[PDB]
Amino acid sequence: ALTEKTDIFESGRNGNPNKDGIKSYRIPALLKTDKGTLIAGADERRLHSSDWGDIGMVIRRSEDNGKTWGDRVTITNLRDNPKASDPSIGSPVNIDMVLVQDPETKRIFSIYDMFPEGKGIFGMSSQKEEAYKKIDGKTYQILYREGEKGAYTIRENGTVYTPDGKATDYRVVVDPVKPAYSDKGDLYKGDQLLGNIYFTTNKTSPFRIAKDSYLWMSYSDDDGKTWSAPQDITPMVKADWMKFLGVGPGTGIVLRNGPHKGRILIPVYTTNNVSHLDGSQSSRVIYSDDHGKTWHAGEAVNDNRQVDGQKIHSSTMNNRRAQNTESTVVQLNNGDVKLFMRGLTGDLQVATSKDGGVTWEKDIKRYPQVKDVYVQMSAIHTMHEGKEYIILSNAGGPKRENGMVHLARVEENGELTWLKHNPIQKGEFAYNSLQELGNGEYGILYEHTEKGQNAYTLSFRKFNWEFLSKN
Amino acid sequence: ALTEKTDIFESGRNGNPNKDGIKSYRIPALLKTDKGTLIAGADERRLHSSDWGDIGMVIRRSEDNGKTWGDRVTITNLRDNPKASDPSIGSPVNIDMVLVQDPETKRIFSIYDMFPEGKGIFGMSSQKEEAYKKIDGKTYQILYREGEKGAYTIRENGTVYTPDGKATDYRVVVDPVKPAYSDKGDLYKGDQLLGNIYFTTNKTSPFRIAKDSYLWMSYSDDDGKTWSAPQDITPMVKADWMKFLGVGPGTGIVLRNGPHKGRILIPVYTTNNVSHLDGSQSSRVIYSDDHGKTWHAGEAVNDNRQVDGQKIHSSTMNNRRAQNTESTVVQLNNGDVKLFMRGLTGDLQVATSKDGGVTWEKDIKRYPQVKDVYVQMSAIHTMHEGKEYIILSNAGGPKRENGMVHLARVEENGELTWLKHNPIQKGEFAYNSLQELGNGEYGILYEHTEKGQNAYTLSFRKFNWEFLSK
Ligand SMILES: CC(=O)N[C@H]1[C@H]([C@H](O)[C@H](O)CO)O[C@@](O)(C(=O)O)C[C@@H]1O
Ligand SMILES: CC(=O)N[C@H]1[C@H]([C@H](O)[C@H](O)CO)O[C@@](O)(C(=O)O)C[C@@H]1O
Ligand SMILES: [Cl-]
Ligand SMILES: [Cl-]
Repeated sequence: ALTEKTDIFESGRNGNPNKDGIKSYRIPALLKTDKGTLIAGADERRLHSSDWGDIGMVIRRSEDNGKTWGDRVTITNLRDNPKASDPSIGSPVNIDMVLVQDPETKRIFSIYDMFPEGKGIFGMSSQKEEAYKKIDGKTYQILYREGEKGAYTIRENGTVYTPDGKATDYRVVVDPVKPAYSDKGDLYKGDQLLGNIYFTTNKTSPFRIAKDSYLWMSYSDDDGKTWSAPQDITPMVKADWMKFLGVGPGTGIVLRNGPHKGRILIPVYTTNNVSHLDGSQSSRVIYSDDHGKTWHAGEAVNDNRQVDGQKIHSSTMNNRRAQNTESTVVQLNNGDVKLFMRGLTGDLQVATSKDGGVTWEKDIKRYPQVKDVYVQMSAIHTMHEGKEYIILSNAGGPKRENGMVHLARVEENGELTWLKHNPIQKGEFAYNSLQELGNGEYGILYEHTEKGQNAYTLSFRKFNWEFLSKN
Repeated sequence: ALTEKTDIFESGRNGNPNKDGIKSYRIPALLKTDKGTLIAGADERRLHSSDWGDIGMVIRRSEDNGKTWGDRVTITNLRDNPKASDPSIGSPVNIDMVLVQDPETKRIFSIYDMFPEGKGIFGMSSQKEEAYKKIDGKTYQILYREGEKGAYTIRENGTVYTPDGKATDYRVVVDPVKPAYSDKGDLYKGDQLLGNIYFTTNKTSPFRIAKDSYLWMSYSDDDGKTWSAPQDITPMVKADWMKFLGVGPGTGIVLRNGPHKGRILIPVYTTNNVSHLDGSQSSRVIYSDDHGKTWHAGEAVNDNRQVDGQKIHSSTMNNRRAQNTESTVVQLNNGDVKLFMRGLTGDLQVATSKDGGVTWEKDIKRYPQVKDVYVQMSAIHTMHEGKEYIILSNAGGPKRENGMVHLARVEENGELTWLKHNPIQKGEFAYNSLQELGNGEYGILYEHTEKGQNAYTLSFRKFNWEFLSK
């Protein structure tokens, strides 16, 4: 009814790197594909456990439902700045992934954050730098040149254009060829490699992108075996007011019923320039109705939300306790969308959308039955049998420790009743990603440490319904 | 060389309404049309001199170079909330205009601010309310209903649609017909008038627009005698981050030379939600390249500007001294665009655009030869002999007093060499608008009070080259 842990991504120990040179793994995502393959995603955090540095977006695959796992496949790994004074912050950053498969096209998506070199979400410029320019319908990423105010642009074939629209002899690698696409952003003057547009210190080229928060996507048309080059989806979904825009890591969904069936939903969250991480973190979804081709932002749960008798908006709020951050998303059988959101109330908060995640109902339902120590969670829809349920897993607390699996009945109303709450990992426990495996079995990939392991080792267990019923 | 003043818009005296029941006139705009006509526009501030209340946008015409003047024509006057507890704040507000004529189509444009009922720029809601929604390629204005979270929309024919897209029995007057378009925004159910979508207190109807800052445009195709209904240009130019977006009052320009010849430029300024009016006021222009049909926002002077060693952006800045607000715009013969901006440095701040006002060069030039007491100004291009010059008019100081006309020579590289500084009005002097008349003589419509007049009475004077040259 509950297996022993199988370590999928093993961290080093006692502050040293592991055999592969990697100190740390974080941020699990678990996906069961149509071929019944399991894909386990993670941040490969080479130098340290923090939310920056040299981080690879990696997966392993299991073709026997979680028993054995293949070699690490690197989706994206941007090259470090070799001239960086501090290598700990000396790399363009990718962090936090969401996995989802399109049930129709079979195409698998990994959506993840990107930052240029520096400290990620803790190292964003205090003043806005414009990141994109629309020139005659077409949107181009801007480049800033050493000692100049104007916006250069990256146009077709990566040709750098001057602020007043003349081709230069500078080229950006927009179609990277190297393993894990480490050549992405490389800046050339004709045939000479000069540097990289994602480097921000001790640069050997004239050009850098805006110091901002970006959102990238890579896909696989062969069950996770190979991956496309990164697609920059930021300009489709990020408004000019948004400071940070990033994924709520884990596994996204495709809507299975209602008038929006087929819609891909990816949890994200933003901050604003009024209060940033202190009081503006706000959950929402981005979505696609054309099988991952184009993406749109839905509204935030916090948009026109009533809080302490006054209305807030995600773009302007400064309310620590009204924040909702990383979230996990589930569609019910009655068409509704539930968003379970990390937050600061000490218990679970849940928003409901009736239009397929575009807008959210007036009230956030809180559930004191499920604690929330302010850490990521995952939740999936399950049938048993045929009564409707939701499985949710997160830290039991008091801190990031004692991993719990929670079971709720979904009432024919759309309401939820919490029934059973079962420990699944004693000791350290943080992020996790649940999946349905079939025949009453469920998989979980999660963050844990023991015997001096660096934060974190990512381990996998299976369980069945009998595990869930314990009281 | 300098005529005595002709009062064009007369304010009340001693805190009382004038003979028309108007306490105050503010915010001159002066427009010399193709026909020779002078159009003097103003805020007609009925109840008090403050930046809110019951205000009409009004003009008077002169066909004899300012000697005689016709009757006031009211461009727009939104009706007051008849149920407001405090009438001094109980009206939807129009405030601050910019006039300009298209030299090709001859169309005259009045661009001005609009707020729903309340205290204008001084009563803006702390949190964002989204004002517009795009649905299937179309942008619709949003309505909010008491007790509901979702966005109603004003669609085709003014029919109100529910958050989820059904027609209701409600409709808005989107094509107003009453004098001064005082019916604009009226909320009907069937043929029963219920209230107004611009009303924000003691409402008799279920619906209101977002409490935000809007930009409206009305146009004349008959030398300013009659005017179109207001056109809401906000969604074309206002980004989601902007809090306030409003005009820099006076008279805008059409570019006469260079790659962008024919571009209509209108000075505006924004605030942001980080620091609002304390640290974010930022000049820029909006513009039209198709004769005022569609409008675009240029970048702010403050966008990627270096201030005390550090880059700022108009959307994120919190810097009182690096603010720039109302401005006046001039195109030089070499094609450069100069923007003279009201600021907090004591002297004249000037920005330069090399691309027809879309982006601005890295330095703001300060000219200590011209004092700025933090008050609006106007400035125009003029050819004499013909050498290229700029005339700028504002207050000399130390307060809003002693009006000046300034002459600068514009050098081939666009640098300004200030030649002459001649006083034009003793005591009270605030906003003003300059025009070229022809000989050349030069007109100035300005704010000034004497003899217990309420702020302000708006008076007109002519002056010629030899007055400037003193
Ligand atoms: C992009 C990014 O930084 N993601 C990280 C977030 C954010 O820092 C917080 O959500 C900010 O509130 O949280 C973690 O630090 C955490 O709680 O373990 C890890 C995660 O990778
Ligand atoms: C829309 C509006 O309120 N306009 C008004 C401005 C602004 O309040 C300030 O520029 C804000 O900083 O200032 C005046 O009061 C002024 O200085 O005489 C008059 C003007 O009509
Ligand atoms: Cl570089
Ligand atoms: Cl009403």
